[PDB]
Amino acid sequence: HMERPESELIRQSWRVVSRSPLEHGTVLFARLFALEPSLLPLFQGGGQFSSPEFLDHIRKVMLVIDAAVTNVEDLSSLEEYLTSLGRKHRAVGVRLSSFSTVGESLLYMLEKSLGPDFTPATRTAWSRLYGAVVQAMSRGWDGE
Ligand code: HEM
Repeated sequence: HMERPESELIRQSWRVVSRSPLEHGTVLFARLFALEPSLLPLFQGGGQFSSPEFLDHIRKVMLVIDAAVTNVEDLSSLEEYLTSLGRKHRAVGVRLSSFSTVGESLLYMLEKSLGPDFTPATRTAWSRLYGAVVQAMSRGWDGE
């Protein structure tokens, strides 16, 4: 139940991001790995000593976010998918807490993409949308 003005804040900002999703995705992940560098070895080539490739995984992440934005007014049709996606991440050793770090990284990347256009309402909207995505994913840890 996000109302139209906030929905439109999200849709407009997402269009900006969507001009260059890999570029922006790399910003998100660079911040993520600064906060939680332990995540790196999950990716192909991310270890000092099969696994997803980094840029392909960014495309995937941006496609999930894209589906969330498409469904910003009501995420209900994505719930089963998201729960499944959470299960997948759990199974490979990604802690649920790391999704909070992703959220921080997402807000960072948006701030960088948008500057003053990243209004307080836009930030709050995105926090609520992403929070809802993570809520659905969390079913995967039995950890709602
Ligand atoms: C801490 C952050 C993350 C790490 C370390 C990470 C890691 C991974 C790993 C290791 C896989 C492979 C899973 C497998 O093959 O079974 C994967 C798959 C995937 N991840 Fe992530 N992930 C992260 C966040 C995200 C987020 C936030 C999204 C979406 C919003 C996402 C979307 C995907 C998708 C769509 C797949 C493909 C799943 C499939 O094969 O069906 N990831 N991720």
